[PDB]
Amino acid sequence: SGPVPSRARVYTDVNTHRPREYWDYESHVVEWGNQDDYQLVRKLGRGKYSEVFEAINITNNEKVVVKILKPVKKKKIKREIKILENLRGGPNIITLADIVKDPVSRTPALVFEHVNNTDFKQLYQTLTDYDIRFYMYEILKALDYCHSMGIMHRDVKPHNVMIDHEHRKLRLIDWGLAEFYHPGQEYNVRVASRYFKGPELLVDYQMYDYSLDMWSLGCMLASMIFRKEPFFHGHDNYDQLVRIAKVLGTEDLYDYIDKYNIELDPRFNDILGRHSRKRWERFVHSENQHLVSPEALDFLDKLLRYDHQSRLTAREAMEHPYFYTVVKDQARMG
Ligand SMILES: C=Cc1cc(O)cc2nc(-c3ccc(O)c(F)c3)oc12
Repeated sequence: SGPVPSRARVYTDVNTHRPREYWDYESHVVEWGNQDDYQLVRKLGRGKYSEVFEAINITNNEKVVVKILKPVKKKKIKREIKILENLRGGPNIITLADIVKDPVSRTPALVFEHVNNTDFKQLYQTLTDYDIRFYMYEILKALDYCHSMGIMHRDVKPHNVMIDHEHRKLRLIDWGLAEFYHPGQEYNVRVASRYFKGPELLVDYQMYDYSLDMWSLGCMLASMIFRKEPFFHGHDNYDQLVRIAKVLGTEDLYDYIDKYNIELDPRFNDILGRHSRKRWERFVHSENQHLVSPEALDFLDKLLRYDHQSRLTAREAMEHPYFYTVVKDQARMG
């Protein structure tokens, strides 16, 4: 027999209770505008699925960002668009302003609100203890929201968090890998970027959920507090699990595999070995100790579990003592 099934422990059925068209994105009709409404100013960045440009809307002279999509299935473009429309106006969610095609090339492009500066990777190795907590809290708002709206991001990583440090503002971007959660659905495990892939993805357990994003978040938190980028530095997908196993231990890994009756790719037979679960103090040194606290380690420990079911939810994470000061400072300002 095969793998034991799994269900999300929160927001399990939110898509089921919705009208069909909320999640049945293949049926969504897209009104394509004219890219000549926009003049490209400069290239901001590039990816596997898109190139991103600063641009001007010539009709009202506003600054925007244009994300020209690399060729993918129509289905996937509809998926990203529907998800962006569904989450529009949600906390710390990038705002879609328009959808266009170049009239010559016919290449599809998404147009977003202009967001001020850095990708998170440029500063997240030089933030204060408080700022790590502050921005982590802001990310959790986005994740709790999108999970509550029946959506998993599936590519949480520093490049996909845009911070305006001047205005203390954050947006979660690049919803191109996001999907609707449906209980019992088996998902593609070729998602997320290598260093942020959850064990479920690495061992090919397909019946995953929102909790995937919480592992990714844990990887980010660990790189920031211990200043080791990335925290789990694998050479490939198999070695990525080995790197995790050398920290989290092999006992919990093999219990995870047994619990869900997962069939391990034979490649893993020799390389996983036998490793203890390491205490977090092993990663604490002079330069990083000001970012590490008992609260930080307790929080981190509760994100980074093999068993997706054992990880904190976004709302549970937000209620952790690590955030108590952030929370009280926020009720102060109003
Ligand atoms: C990459 C640099 C970059 C810089 C910047 O100041 C704003 C940006 N906004 C995007 C963006 C928004 C939504 C997406 O879905 C996406 F993929 C990218 O990338 C940006």
